[PDB]
Amino acid sequence: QVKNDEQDVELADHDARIAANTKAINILEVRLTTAEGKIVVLRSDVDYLLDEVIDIQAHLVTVDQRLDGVESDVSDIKSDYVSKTVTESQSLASPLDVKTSYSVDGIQVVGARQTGWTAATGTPLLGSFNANQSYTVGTTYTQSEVAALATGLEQARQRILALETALRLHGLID
Amino acid sequence: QVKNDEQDVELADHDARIAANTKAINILEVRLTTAEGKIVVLRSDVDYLLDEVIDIQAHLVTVDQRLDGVESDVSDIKSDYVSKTVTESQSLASPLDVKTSYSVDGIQVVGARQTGWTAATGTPLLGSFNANQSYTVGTTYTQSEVAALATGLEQARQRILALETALRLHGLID
Amino acid sequence: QVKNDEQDVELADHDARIAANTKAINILEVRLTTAEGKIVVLRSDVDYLLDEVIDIQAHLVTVDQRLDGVESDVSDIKSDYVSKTVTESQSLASPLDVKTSYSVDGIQVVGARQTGWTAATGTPLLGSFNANQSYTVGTTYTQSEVAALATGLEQARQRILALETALRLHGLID
Ligand SMILES: [Ca+2]
Ligand SMILES: [Cl-]
Repeated sequence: QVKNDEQDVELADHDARIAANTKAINILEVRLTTAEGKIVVLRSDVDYLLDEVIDIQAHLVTVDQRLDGVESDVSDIKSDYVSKTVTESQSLASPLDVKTSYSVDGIQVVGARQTGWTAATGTPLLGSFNANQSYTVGTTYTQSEVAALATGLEQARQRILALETALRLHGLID
Repeated sequence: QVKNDEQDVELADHDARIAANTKAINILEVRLTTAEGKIVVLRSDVDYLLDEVIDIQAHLVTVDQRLDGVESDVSDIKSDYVSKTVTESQSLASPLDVKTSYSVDGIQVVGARQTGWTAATGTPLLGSFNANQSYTVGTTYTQSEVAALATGLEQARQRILALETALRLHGLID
Repeated sequence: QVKNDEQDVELADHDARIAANTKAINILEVRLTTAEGKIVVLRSDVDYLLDEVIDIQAHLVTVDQRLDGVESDVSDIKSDYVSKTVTESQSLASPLDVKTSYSVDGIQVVGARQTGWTAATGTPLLGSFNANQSYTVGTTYTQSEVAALATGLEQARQRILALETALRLHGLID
């Protein structure tokens, strides 16, 4: 009989210990369930971040491409453009047209083509021209002396023609 | 009899099993504690990352605006600037002033305005001018022939005046 | 003997409950192992992301610097460049060379230097020049009248020289 109370005592002990284990298991289960939930949310956030960074890194590739493009175009303009402050002569590969005038050193040297001219006719003299030729004129009429005047006048008129033709070919006059 | 031999054996069995469960439960507690702690640190890191990515994406929005701005400015300059390498004629909506000279095909055509001129007086001859007019000069004096020289000289001088007037009006001479 | 069956009942209950806890522990172990595994993968992902944002933020500093660079260069070009659409006069600090021609208001005023000229010689007349000077020519030969004609011709020729010299110094003719 009292061998049996000793069995009753241990059964009660086991019962308390089993109940304690059950309670401990339940506490662990809930903690784990809570932890599992947080892992899912962490996974959701991290998957979001991974997708974001992929998008960010792709965007940065585009940004680098756009920067390279604009740096290249700026570089091209820098080497190709006519500057207002550069002192060394600048050359265009094209003709040039402007409004109303061309100036040198703040002073107009060339304006619009001047019209109203009738073009002179004849053969232009581009050859030797002696402007200091003195023409002898005697007390008496000498055909050769007046003929020298005639020759000299014709030379002058053909030189005028040469000058006029030069301006017309340039476009300074009509 | 064999009554209690069998119950004590099972009680000993239960005791060992309860203790085994207890030791296994405790091991789970340690592992779970470590895992819970790692979850806290991960959440801290992910929260940090979430803020970084928000900041980065805001920065990238600004970058795109700035890229838009500079690309637009470059585009406007591109269409508005005078190029040194384009072969087709370029036109300014303004007059132009340069230092010391204008050249065509690498050769100076126009320089600074030349001073020191006294303006000629008279009526410029813009009409017909025959540079090949020949002036007959005979063996003997003929009024009409010498008068033809006078007329031709007056014409020539008035044509010179017309040219000089053109140059002064352009600004090539003062 | 009335009492021992009651122990049989409780022992059976304990056996079932202990077995339930043992299995429950095993189930928790599996869940915990799964969670621990996911935590490791999460850590690898987060560690990757932590390094990524460091690289991205360094990149963004570089981007802002590059944006600063082009914005600065665009700004410099904008103030320095010759514009095709501005209406008010533009000035170059340099000489200018162009291809084939200069035009004003859509019409060519200056072309290439014209060659083939031999320089006229003499003393250029830059002084007073009266183009309306009339030369009297009488019925009979008069030296003073023809001498005045000679004087007028020399003046005309020397004025031509002055004009030609002006054109040559500009570079409009060789
Ligand atoms: Ca018993
Ligand atoms: Cl148990």
